Amino acid sequence: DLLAWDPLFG
Amino acid sequence: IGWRREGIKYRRNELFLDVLESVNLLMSPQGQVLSAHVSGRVVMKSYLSGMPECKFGMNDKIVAIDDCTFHQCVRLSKFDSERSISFIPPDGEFELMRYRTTKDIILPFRVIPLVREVGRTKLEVKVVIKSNFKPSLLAQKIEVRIPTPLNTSGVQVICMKGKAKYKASENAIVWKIKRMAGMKESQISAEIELLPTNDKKKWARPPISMNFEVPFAPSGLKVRYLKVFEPKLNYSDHDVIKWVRYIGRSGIYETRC
Repeated sequence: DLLAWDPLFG
Repeated sequence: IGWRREGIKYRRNELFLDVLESVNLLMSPQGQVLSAHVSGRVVMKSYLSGMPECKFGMNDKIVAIDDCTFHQCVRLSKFDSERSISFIPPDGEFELMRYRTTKDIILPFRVIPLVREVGRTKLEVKVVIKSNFKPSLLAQKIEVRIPTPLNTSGVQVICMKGKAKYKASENAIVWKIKRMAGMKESQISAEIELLPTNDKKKWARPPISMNFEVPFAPSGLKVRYLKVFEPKLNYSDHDVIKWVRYIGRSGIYETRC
């Protein structure tokens, strides 16, 4: 499930 | 450099970092840690144009960890040389690092057993589980395996969450919970009818074992950054779409009863 992927911002 | 060919081109510069950990525990009946370890890896899946130089930073020294090994592409970082590593990665999927920790492990579940002998023909077995992590997070695929004596005839069992069944062929009660939030508890109670046996020795109780999946690294490791520099194509960080996932799983996660 794609909800487990978090963004890495920077 | 042998592991990445020249001329790679993608419409969409994107990468995925998978932090995958197995947490192992042997706990005493009274809640003393006899042994614990995490075995962990970081898998990188990248579709990056050209020959990008990458810098991977974590929240802790990787260069509270042991038996830490790196892909052949990995080099010392210039800056943050203790918490990061630098590399031109292989294209697609590869294992960046593999590691072991023993220190400061989050044990996502506490198992509290109670066995009571009611006469000679009856055993009462009760287990409480407690989720030890943030209440905003969910554990899933929870299974508690409770051993039963070989002279078990009948079992009655109920639980306050999920479903349980006695599996006579496995000498175990199996308790399944689809999902459980952090800082919660549940209980199972079984009554076990015992038959007469020539066994003179008292039941040598196997430990209670758990399976679970949790959306965090039980080591406490966190990815802080993945920086990218492609000198020739001149794209940088804001050009690259970057994702991280943490999956913590039980390995051998045992509590003596």
